Amino acid sequence: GLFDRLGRVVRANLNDLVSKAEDPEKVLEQAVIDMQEDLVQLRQAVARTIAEEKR
Amino acid sequence: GLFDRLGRVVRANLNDLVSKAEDPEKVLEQAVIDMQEDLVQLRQAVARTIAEEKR
Amino acid sequence: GLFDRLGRVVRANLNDLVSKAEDPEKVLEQAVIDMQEDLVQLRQAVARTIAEEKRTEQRLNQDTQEAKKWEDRAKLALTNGEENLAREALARKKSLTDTAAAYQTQLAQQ
Amino acid sequence: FERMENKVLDMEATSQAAGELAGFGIENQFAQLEASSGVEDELAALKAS
Amino acid sequence: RTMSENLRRNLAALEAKISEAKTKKNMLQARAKAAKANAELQQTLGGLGTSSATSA
Amino acid sequence: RTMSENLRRNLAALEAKISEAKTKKNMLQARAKAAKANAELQQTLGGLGTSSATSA
Repeated sequence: GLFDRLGRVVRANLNDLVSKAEDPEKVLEQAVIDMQEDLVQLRQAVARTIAEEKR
Repeated sequence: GLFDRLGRVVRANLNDLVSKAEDPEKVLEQAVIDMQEDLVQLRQAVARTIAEEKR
Repeated sequence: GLFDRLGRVVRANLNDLVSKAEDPEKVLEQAVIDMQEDLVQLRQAVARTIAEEKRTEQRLNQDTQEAKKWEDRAKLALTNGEENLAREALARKKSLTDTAAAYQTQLAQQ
Repeated sequence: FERMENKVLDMEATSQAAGELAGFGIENQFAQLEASSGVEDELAALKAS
Repeated sequence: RTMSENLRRNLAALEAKISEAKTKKNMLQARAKAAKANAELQQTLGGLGTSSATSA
Repeated sequence: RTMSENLRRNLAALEAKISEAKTKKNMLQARAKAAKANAELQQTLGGLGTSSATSA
């Protein structure tokens, strides 16, 4: 029923209130710090790859 | 009886109230995010298909 | 008694009130959405119908190449001078060829 | 049992046709053709420079 | 050799009737499911009556 | 030598049917999983109907 498609637009009202907060960087930081923990293992994986290459 | 066909038109009154809200994008987002979760498996399925092709 | 035929016309009074509402589309939508759920199964049924048609079609393809295999083992027998084995292969293929014709009629109706 | 699973092979064969009951067929993919032939035409016209 | 060949008639009959019954199983099952869909096509010609029930 | 060579026909048949059944296992399994994805492609042509259900 139409009420479900209305559910997307009333959650978009909430999305307007949180967009109006305008402090975007905070999630940019979240994204890049999560990848840093992966990146240390990722470089390790590259290193393991090189290590088989070296051995 | 006619009351059942009236039931469609009184639910259409509700459909007018929710249409008058005019924030359509919210369901557009719902549609495309649902397909993204499928799409990662869908590309995986293509990959599996290629993988049999490769093996 | 007349009161029962009056019952139709007093329900027609109600039918006038609901007709005066004039928002017909709502039931048009009801009709077409109900048929969509059936239609996905209906196309599936067509597909099942085609699927028997296909399973039979590949079978008939497999049969008609197998009929050649028996003729090929018979050509080997004929060129060798082994007519006994050629006639064994001749029995095999005829049996297959008539079953192939049966599947061709099964597909024709399908 | 394996033969029943072949009937699941016939079900997927049905399912690839099934888009046609939903009004999808070659007429859709025909656009990507007319397009991709146009892509080769413009890439040829580019490399002709 | 004489009675043995009649056993070959008998065995040839067993395989013939059994194999034909197997192709009947396919044809009848397929035809049955197909017929349920064809019956739903007749019912879909009747679907025009189900819409008529509120088209008034 | 005569019957022994018929055992070689028999053994040649065993390995042929078994090895072919192994390549059927690969082809059928692959085709089955592939078909689940192709069925999801038909369903994705149906995904256009799922968006239509609120596009109205």
